[PDB]
Amino acid sequence: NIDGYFKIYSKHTPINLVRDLPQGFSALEPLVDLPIGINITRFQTLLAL
Amino acid sequence: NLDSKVGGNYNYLYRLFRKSNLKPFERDISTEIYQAGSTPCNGVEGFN
Repeated sequence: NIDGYFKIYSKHTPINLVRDLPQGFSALEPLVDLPIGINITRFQTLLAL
Repeated sequence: NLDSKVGGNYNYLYRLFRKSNLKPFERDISTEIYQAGSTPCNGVEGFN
């Protein structure tokens, strides 16, 4: 959350293990940028029950 | 003169003062009443 914006970077990669993040290297290319004009102090994710 | 009428334009509003200085390109939409004193304000002419 800078200069009244919201920059999103994304990257998709398949995985073959069920434990944790792999021992690899991957960059996060920009995907979209859209403006928010209010300061943000807290957040929470959403899950499909 | 375009934005002037004999009746007057009192719709235009400004904040005389705030709790803290505004950051550039920041918009404040809250109409909170400043708690100058420890006592609650409740929108009355009480303690400051």
